Amino acid sequence: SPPSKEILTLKQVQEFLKDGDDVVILGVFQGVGDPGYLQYQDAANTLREDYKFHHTFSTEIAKFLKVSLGKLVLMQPEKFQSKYEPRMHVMDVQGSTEASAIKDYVVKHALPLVGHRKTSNDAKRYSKRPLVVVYYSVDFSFDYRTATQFWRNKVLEVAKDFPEYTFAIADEEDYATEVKDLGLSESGGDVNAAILDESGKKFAMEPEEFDSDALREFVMAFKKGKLKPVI
Repeated sequence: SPPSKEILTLKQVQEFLKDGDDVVILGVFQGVGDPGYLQYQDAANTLREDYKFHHTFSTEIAKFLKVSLGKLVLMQPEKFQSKYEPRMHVMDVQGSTEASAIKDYVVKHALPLVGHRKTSNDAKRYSKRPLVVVYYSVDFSFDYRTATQFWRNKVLEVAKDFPEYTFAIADEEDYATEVKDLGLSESGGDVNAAILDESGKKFAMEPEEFDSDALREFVMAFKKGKLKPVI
């Protein structure tokens, strides 16, 4: 069946940005016979197990999104946006556009600078290494999202300086046994950090009052090969 699903209303797109937990991938095309749309559906079909795809032919939605027709638009939900990232990544797509280039752009741009690594998404989203993980109580509900973003903001400050590594926040309970195994379950701190490297080794951050500086030092020490792995 059709890999990409049609978006009928502006409210649908608003709900994705507000409620979503994953990259919003949107093909914006002139209509169902648009050669660019067909190339998009080819790309989407290939990636269908790993991402959800949407499309629209609405000039109303294109206007809202501030794009002309014939584009692939990737946006993150509000909870994953930041001062350092554009609200949209936009790629020109026409009949001549290779499906492999579409597929490449989606993979390239599907992760935010600091996303939420979950036991449900870590294989499909957080496979790239090195990966810097920041562990704490992650809760995007109305009552707890300010505090969650408080800490996410400290991570984003470091992440923007190390584009060569992937950074994510992770819930400490969700990853209880990963945290124990990192030797971090004892620590008296509400926030902890680890690095997973390309070889399969893991490095735990010396528990300290958590701030961007301390996180930046840990990543720098990692980069410089000054850390020893957990066993």
